[PDB]
Amino acid sequence: MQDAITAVINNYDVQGKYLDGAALDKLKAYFTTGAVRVRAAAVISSNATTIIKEAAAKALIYSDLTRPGGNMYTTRRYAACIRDMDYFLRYATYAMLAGDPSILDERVLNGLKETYNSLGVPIAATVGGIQAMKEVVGGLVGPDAAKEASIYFDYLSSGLS
Amino acid sequence: MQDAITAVINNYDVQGKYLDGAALDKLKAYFTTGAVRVRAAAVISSNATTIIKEAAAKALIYSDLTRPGGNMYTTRRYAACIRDMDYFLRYATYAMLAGDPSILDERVLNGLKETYNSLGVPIAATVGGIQAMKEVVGGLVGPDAAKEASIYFDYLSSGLS
Amino acid sequence: MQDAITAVINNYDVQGKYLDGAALDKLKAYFTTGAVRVRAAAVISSNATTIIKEAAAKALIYSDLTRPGGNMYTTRRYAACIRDMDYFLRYATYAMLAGDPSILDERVLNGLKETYNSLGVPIAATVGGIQAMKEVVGGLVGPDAAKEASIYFDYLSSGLS
Amino acid sequence: MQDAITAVINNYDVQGKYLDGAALDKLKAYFTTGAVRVRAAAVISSNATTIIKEAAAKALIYSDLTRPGGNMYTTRRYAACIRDMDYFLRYATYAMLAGDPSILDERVLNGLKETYNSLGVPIAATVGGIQAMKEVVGGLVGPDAAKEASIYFDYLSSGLS
Amino acid sequence: SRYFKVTACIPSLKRVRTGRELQNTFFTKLVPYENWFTEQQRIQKAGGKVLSVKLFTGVQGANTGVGA
Amino acid sequence: QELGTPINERSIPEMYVNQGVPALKRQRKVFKQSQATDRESFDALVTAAYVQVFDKDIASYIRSEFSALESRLRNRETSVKEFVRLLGFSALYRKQFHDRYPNTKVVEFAFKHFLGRAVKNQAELIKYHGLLGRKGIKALIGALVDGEEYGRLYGEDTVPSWQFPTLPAANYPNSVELYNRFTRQDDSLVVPSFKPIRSKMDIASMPLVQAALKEQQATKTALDMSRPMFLELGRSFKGAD
Amino acid sequence: SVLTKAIVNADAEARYLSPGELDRIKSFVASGERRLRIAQTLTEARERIVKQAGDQLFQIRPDVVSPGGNAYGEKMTALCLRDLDYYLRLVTYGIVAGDVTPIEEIGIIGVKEMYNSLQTPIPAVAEGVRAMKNVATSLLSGDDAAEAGFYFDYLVGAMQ
Amino acid sequence: SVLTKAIVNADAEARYLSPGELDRIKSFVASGERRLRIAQTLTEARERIVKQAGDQLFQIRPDVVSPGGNAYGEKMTALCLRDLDYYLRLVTYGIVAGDVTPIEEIGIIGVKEMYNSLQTPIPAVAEGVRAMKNVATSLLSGDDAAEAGFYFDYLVGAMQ
Amino acid sequence: SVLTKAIVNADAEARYLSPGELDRIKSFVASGERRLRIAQTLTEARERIVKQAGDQLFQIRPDVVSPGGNAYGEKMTALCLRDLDYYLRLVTYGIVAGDVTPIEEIGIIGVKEMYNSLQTPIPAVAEGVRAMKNVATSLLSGDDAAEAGFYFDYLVGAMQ
Amino acid sequence: SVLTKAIVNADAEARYLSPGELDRIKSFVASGERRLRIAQTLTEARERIVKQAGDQLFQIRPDVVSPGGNAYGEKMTALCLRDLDYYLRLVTYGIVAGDVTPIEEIGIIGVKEMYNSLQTPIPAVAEGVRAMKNVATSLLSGDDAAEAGFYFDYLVGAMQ
Ligand SMILES: CCC1=C(C)/C(=C/C2=NC(=C\c3[nH]c(/C=C4\NC(=O)[C@H](C)[C@H]4CC)c(C)c3CCC(=O)O)/C(CCC(=O)O)=C2C)NC1=O
Ligand SMILES: CCC1=C(C)/C(=C/C2=NC(=C\c3[nH]c(/C=C4\NC(=O)[C@H](C)[C@H]4CC)c(C)c3CCC(=O)O)/C(CCC(=O)O)=C2C)NC1=O
Ligand SMILES: CCC1=C(C)/C(=C/C2=NC(=C\c3[nH]c(/C=C4\NC(=O)[C@H](C)[C@H]4CC)c(C)c3CCC(=O)O)/C(CCC(=O)O)=C2C)NC1=O
Ligand SMILES: CCC1=C(C)/C(=C/C2=NC(=C\c3[nH]c(/C=C4\NC(=O)[C@H](C)[C@H]4CC)c(C)c3CCC(=O)O)/C(CCC(=O)O)=C2C)NC1=O
Ligand SMILES: CCC1=C(C)/C(=C/C2=NC(=C\c3[nH]c(/C=C4\NC(=O)[C@H](C)[C@H]4CC)c(C)c3CCC(=O)O)/C(CCC(=O)O)=C2C)NC1=O
Ligand SMILES: CCC1=C(C)/C(=C/C2=NC(=C\c3[nH]c(/C=C4\NC(=O)[C@H](C)[C@H]4CC)c(C)c3CCC(=O)O)/C(CCC(=O)O)=C2C)NC1=O
Ligand SMILES: CCC1=C(C)/C(=C/C2=NC(=C\c3[nH]c(/C=C4\NC(=O)[C@H](C)[C@H]4CC)c(C)c3CCC(=O)O)/C(CCC(=O)O)=C2C)NC1=O
Ligand SMILES: CCC1=C(C)/C(=C/C2=NC(=C\c3[nH]c(/C=C4\NC(=O)[C@H](C)[C@H]4CC)c(C)c3CCC(=O)O)/C(CCC(=O)O)=C2C)NC1=O
Ligand SMILES: CCC1=C(C)/C(=C/C2=NC(=C\c3[nH]c(/C=C4\NC(=O)[C@H](C)[C@H]4CC)c(C)c3CCC(=O)O)/C(CCC(=O)O)=C2C)NC1=O
Ligand SMILES: CCC1=C(C)/C(=C/C2=NC(=C\c3[nH]c(/C=C4\NC(=O)[C@H](C)[C@H]4CC)c(C)c3CCC(=O)O)/C(CCC(=O)O)=C2C)NC1=O
Repeated sequence: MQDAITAVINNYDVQGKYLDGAALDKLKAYFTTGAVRVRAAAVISSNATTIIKEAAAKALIYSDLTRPGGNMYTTRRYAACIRDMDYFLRYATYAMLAGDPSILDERVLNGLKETYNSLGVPIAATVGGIQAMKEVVGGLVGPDAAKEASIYFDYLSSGLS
Repeated sequence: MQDAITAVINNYDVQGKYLDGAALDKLKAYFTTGAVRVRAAAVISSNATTIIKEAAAKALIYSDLTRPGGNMYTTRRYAACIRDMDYFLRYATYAMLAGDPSILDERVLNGLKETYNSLGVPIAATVGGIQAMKEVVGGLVGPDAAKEASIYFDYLSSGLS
Repeated sequence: MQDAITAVINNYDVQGKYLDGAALDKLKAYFTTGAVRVRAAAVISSNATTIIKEAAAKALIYSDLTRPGGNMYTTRRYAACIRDMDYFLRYATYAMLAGDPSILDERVLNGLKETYNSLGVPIAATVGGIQAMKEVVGGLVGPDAAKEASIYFDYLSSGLS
Repeated sequence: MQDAITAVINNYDVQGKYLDGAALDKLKAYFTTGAVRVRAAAVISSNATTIIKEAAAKALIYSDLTRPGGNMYTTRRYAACIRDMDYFLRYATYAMLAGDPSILDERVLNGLKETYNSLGVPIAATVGGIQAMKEVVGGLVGPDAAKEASIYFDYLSSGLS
Repeated sequence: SRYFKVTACIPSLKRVRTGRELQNTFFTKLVPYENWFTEQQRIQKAGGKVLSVKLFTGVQGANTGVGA
Repeated sequence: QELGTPINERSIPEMYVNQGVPALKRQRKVFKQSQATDRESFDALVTAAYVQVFDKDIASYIRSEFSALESRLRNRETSVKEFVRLLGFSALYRKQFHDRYPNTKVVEFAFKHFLGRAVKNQAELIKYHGLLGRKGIKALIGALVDGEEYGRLYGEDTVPSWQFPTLPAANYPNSVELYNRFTRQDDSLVVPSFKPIRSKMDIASMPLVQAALKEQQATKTALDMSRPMFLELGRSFKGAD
Repeated sequence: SVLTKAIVNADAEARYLSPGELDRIKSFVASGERRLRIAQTLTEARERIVKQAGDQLFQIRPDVVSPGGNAYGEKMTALCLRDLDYYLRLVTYGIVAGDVTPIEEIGIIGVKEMYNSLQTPIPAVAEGVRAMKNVATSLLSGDDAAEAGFYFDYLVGAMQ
Repeated sequence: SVLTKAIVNADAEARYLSPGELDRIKSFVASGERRLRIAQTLTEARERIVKQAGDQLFQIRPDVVSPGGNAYGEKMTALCLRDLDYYLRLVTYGIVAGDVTPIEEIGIIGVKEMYNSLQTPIPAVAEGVRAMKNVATSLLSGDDAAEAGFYFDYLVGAMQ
Repeated sequence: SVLTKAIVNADAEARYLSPGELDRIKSFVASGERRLRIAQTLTEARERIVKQAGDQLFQIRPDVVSPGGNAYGEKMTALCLRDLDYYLRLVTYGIVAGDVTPIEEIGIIGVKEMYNSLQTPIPAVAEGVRAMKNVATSLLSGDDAAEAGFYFDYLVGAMQ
Repeated sequence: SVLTKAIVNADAEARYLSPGELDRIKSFVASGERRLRIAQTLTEARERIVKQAGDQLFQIRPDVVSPGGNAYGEKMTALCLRDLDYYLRLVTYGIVAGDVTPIEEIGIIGVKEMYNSLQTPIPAVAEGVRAMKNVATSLLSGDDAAEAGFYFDYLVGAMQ
């Protein structure tokens, strides 16, 4: 994986360049937002379970999805689905700390679209589950962090569609 | 394409068999339901536009799908979507007359899943549009024809998922 | 896999239906033939080797198949072929006990047609090997069980062609 | 294994005692030496190969040990011996970081005396190889860390004799 | 070519377990010379005592034939 | 009543029966040595360890070559892990799953016979495939079986098994592809290598960083400081223009 | 079923069924009509069993139908009894299958995670499931009531 | 500790500690005196924390100290608070270790099986554990109260 | 970085980062400004560090610039200093990130095999790096010189 | 505000602001953005905060929502949460003002007389406010949670 900082280092390493003014400006733009990323992660982590619960309640359950014939019918599949939800939330929190989406590609999106096609897992319904968790997250983390958390949920959801 | 009758003829032709008792029984099972298929097609055809309107109203519009960022946003895409809906309805009516789903594969499903993935067209939302038209159709055509119309809508929808 | 008792349950579960009268009638139709299935399996199992021997003798060996240039030439390939034969016999015996062909799809037919195309294994010749074992089986198991054993051999053989 | 922080906890747990003043004083006595342990480990790790080379040169090679009839004769056994040396160095570095010798018992000394008796490996010669690496280590790590590194080499060597 | 015969006792420290499991915790067995060693580590890195080790197959002196 | 009935009829009940992992994940059995005491049972264990390593088709032909190995297992001289390892070092293994394939499919086949899955990431292919290039098959096998992963998952007795893994990304579908190919059905490498990903969002275009860079500009150019005003009053903001 | 569980053992050892395995299929299938009757009786009284289970449950623990209760209100209650209807259905399936395979995949594996999310109080649910045993069992002969009772106590067991 | 958890990774890969691993040991040990102060304060008020936790618990759920309650009576109560004293002790251990290794082996692995046997109601116990957080946290500075709070919420988490 | 290392360990365990796994990162952020500054300082004097490193090297090991030496000649020496310029660059990268990470992938994993092929004496490359430490360290304050020195000694360590 | 309070004391003693008064205006205004963030977060979660205070309240006092209780019934409960929504709003006002002037004139002076007339139990309104503190405080960083907490405890104090 890479973060903001290693994204820059590797982009310069392939050119064998010492870090110059443009590079140093990028890294500053990361460091200057760093404390806010940490606070936001502590809110998400400590509200993890409630975010999933409120996101499922707005976007998944009370529906045909949970009623025989639906993909989250059976305790078995309901558990798998909210398990997935926890992955998304947790990794988006990593991406936002790192300030780089590369981890969402390497460890979450790669092959996932076809995995879901192969099992029958409804893609559009999963995206709504992602964009509902974003909605909840953006309330909990506040002005400071709302836009920055949000983008990696949006990265996740256009990665499936 | 093939219908009930040519399905049987081609299955025997590859064995070079004259039609035997088992074959003749199958063909009877088609002919004996034939008049009912015709009446059902005349109801669907003549209510085509109302079925689409009621199916869209229950399963597509008044939603994020029709509001900026949604795939059926723009008059341009709204028109394409209900155009599609008309295809489904019309072809399902062909399949049900023929008593064979082969036309739904040859002229509708082949490549369509990936076509929709490539344009971004939401699959799950399209299935609901299919299963809503089925619901309306099953009311309009009555006891005689309800089960027989229904199956080719179900063929269409498990063809996408 | 599924069996007649299990299939009735999963077919109703997806509709969320209690078992009702129609379901209960199906299950009876299985239980009422159960003792006969068991006796038939004990005949097949205990005559396994003789059935393969008589089936090969009527439908495979004494031929170009066993001669140089033939697919069951070499002790290696002759062994592989009658090994296969044992699979078919054994699984058909499972399908007939279960009163459901689903195991023949899941664990025998899936990909087998193309596997045989890729190795050069003659399909038509293999079908004759299946329909010869059926012929022998139907003699050994008697009136009680003949039709019921036979169908899963016929399932196997139309699965390849 | 256990370390100074962990040992204090398990030593009190078996008595069911809260950590009290005496316990808290012990833990302080560890924390207050902690930074120095880390620096010392980084010197040992990064000079690993040179320490073995200088220790072997002072205490093992240029001798009957490396000549025919000697236990470190053959490239096989010479390799096994300096492989061992690396274990000792590496584990002593663990013990010194942990501030507890328990790992040297659990993962190094247990059964080793008899293992060496069974293979014929000369014990006294191995101790000199340990006490030569200590000598080198004590120069490289400096006043700060010399005594603390030294004791776990001495633990190792009285564990064999 | 050489083989060590070793006794190991490894307890379960996460989870308890529920069905017979007695050969999975205290066992003895011949192990090859090439591993016996990196399996000596896996056993001690999973918190297990190693009780006894015996040579079994080879000769203590060595030099030739060992390598096979 | 009706809040437990479907809403859209499941009208070809069957298409809805089969969605999910599939049935094979849970309709298969695990053989362990420790509850495979007694002769009847022990033969099953053994026969199922030839179906895990070797894979089914070619395990049908085994007759009695490994019979000295079986005696030792039967007599408790070696554990199930030793038996498994030793059957990977045998010439039959080597002939069947190594001699006819390129060295990167040898690693993949071995992953699925001794571990259950497919290669997880690329830092692995590299590790294990560069130990086969360096030392041949017996080191590749010896490594898989003595890993932490094998030990956690399988322990001393437990014949290895197919696990349908859930995590890392793509491990599940990669593995399920491997699992459902009969011997010689398809011999392509499934996981040839993991393509390296790229990056589509420059990191200074993100919101938090992007706005902390605008602020960075303002301060240096525009303004003065903590040194005496006389020094700050004769400063040029630009430097070369 | 007994078949699914057992054949699986056959295929996994690459062999035909044992005399033992064949015997149990025979004894099992002989006990078919009775098991079908047990399911019929209970299917026939499902609405009564659920409703009377629901009263027995809320006496033994009402708080769930109170201001801060998971099942507080008319439609939060319409769901709790619906879940009780679900589990009775699965119990009829189990009885006709002669084991839990179906009961398990449909309604216990994942049930902890589902209910923890909903913060339905699961342990109250076990008591609710237990009440259904009491009602259903009063509509069956002694012998059939015991045979049914094993499957009720299994579900009670799995929610644990 | 952090050491135990991390070194284990070193030995398992047959290697010396990484720069990363060395850095975290350094940052960890720098945070030592503070962690020791947090444990001292709580050790110093243990009897108050337990007692006030015990009142907070029985209001939020009294039934346990009633005729058919697991903790009914003077010596059935002397044991429930003693268990609360046990867990506060383990929480002080965890805080000074910087992880749960010790807390876990001593008092969560096996805890379901222990309490199920005793039929102590475990879920009431989680609430009791939660009460101690409230008391202990009111005797610590904001920063130290949070650091302590993570370990309380862990135990609450593990009884689940 | 410190970030990458922390996260990778987190994700492997599939649980959010700990509340203390948010202490090393905080230290690194404060450190990073200083770390960025040290790298810039090193970058400014690169040509002087390399050249003076190269003199210090050839005095201490004249054999590499001799008839049968890997660096014998004007253009076998030019490539040798270029390699010294490469490693100083990687050292600035390592310092700034706060974790060695990228340098390993760029210039130590595979370095034995590369130089063995070219027949370059590895331990005299390690000497060239010590020589650079000596020069670079004389252009930095005591505190910054130590912080830099760890990364020089790492490279020296990895070529071993 | 802090401004209003400082000035009123200034004008009443016929004088310019003190160094002290000037200092607090300066410290206050420096916390402006932070205080605005604290109000935003809580405004953003208002509906959730009232639904968790309301659950916490009805567990602790099921009687208020009982035959002879002031909040007994669906619309006597609806008004009760609306009052909880009122007080959360006033708490956001107080936090951005840095004192209670606004909170006080709007919702505590006269509150005894209002609720005595309606026969609302005042101390259980104080409990509803503690319940909101608990929820709101779990959506804020340690430092911001304390700053918010002072204003919650004030309202709890004034209903007394
Ligand atoms: C067949 C396998 C299966 C089961 C069992 C199942 C249960 C299930 N119970 C639900 C809700 C619920 N279930 C209950 C049940 C209870 N409340 C209590 O306090 C009692 C302990 C218990 C009644 C005995 C309640 C109160 C809700 C509503 C919770 C909410 O909406 O937050 C929901 C979400 C609503 C929905 O979309 O249907 C599901 C999916 N789903 C399944 O696929
Ligand atoms: C930006 C391009 C764009 C447009 C214009 C657009 C229009 C639009 N108008 C709608 C409904 C409607 N639009 C109207 C409009 C009118 N009724 C009248 O009699 C008048 C002639 C007219 C007002 C001047 C009405 C009454 C409905 C409700 C119809 C229904 O619900 O059946 C709907 C369905 C409701 C929804 O889901 O939003 C859409 C999508 N969508 C788009 O993406
Ligand atoms: C090159 C590798 C290879 C071999 C060896 C081979 C042997 C072979 N021997 C056969 C039959 C036979 N083989 C024998 C041989 C014997 N009878 C005896 O009693 C003696 C012991 C023995 C002569 C020494 C007999 C009698 C049959 C006829 C058996 C029958 O038709 O049932 C058949 C079946 C007839 C056919 O289709 O050709 C094969 C394939 N096939 C091969 O691909
Ligand atoms: C458990 C279900 C299952 C089945 C059924 C199965 C079939 C199967 N048959 C195979 C080959 C084969 N199959 C045959 C079969 C025949 N040769 C003939 O000429 C006849 C027409 C026919 C026998 C009647 C032969 C000769 C081969 C060897 C092809 C080769 O030389 O590679 C192979 C390739 C691997 C191997 O050689 O073992 C598979 C997997 N595998 C399975 O896992
Ligand atoms: C039979 C298997 C076997 C071999 C080969 C072996 C070699 C061996 N060579 C040694 C030293 C040495 N070997 C050499 C050899 C050379 N110097 C060069 O530059 C040339 C490339 C090369 C001569 C062709 C030198 C110079 C030393 C002394 C190194 C020292 O003392 O640091 C030593 C350490 C001195 C001793 O204790 O004997 C051993 C053990 N030992 C064995 O058991
Ligand atoms: C992780 C902790 C650990 C340790 C320490 C360890 C030691 C150890 N040393 C061994 C052999 C040996 N050890 C030596 C050591 C020496 N030869 C000498 O002459 C010197 C006195 C001495 C080096 C200073 C030699 C020569 C052998 C090979 C004996 C043989 O030929 O079989 C063996 C037998 C297996 C093997 O050959 O690798 C073990 C297990 N194993 C472990 O798992
Ligand atoms: C299927 C037949 C079978 C049996 C009976 C069996 C017993 C058995 N008990 C064990 C440990 C143990 N057994 C006990 C038992 C007790 N502690 C006490 O104080 C009491 C006196 C007693 C209970 C009445 C304890 C406490 C341990 C854990 C020892 C440790 O911490 O390592 C272990 C070590 C592995 C493990 O921890 O699970 C085994 C194998 N294993 C088997 O396979
Ligand atoms: C670490 C990164 C990672 C991810 C994200 C991941 C996803 C993932 N989801 C899976 C299944 C699944 N995923 C879902 C998800 C859902 N069901 C719905 O209806 C909703 C639309 C949705 C939840 C919002 C379900 C129901 C299954 C089970 C399918 C089955 O029954 O086989 C599986 C198959 C293996 C398993 O069942 O665990 C994987 C690997 N695996 C990974 O390693
Ligand atoms: C490769 C070298 C090697 C040898 C030699 C070997 C011998 C050996 N003989 C065994 C058993 C046995 N060995 C015999 C032998 C005999 N019975 C008699 O009455 C006669 C006196 C004698 C034959 C002349 C018998 C009957 C058993 C079975 C004991 C039992 O029932 O467990 C076993 C126990 C495991 C098993 O049953 O296979 C081993 C390991 N194992 C080896 O790995
Ligand atoms: C036994 C038969 C066999 C071959 C031949 C083989 C090749 C092979 N080359 C690989 C990578 C590679 N191959 C190269 C080769 C080159 N780079 C260049 O620029 C040059 C043009 C070229 C050398 C002349 C490189 C640089 C990589 C690494 C790609 C990466 O970073 O992932 C890999 C990926 C796994 C790994 O990294 O080891 C394989 C499997 N594998 C095999 O099993």
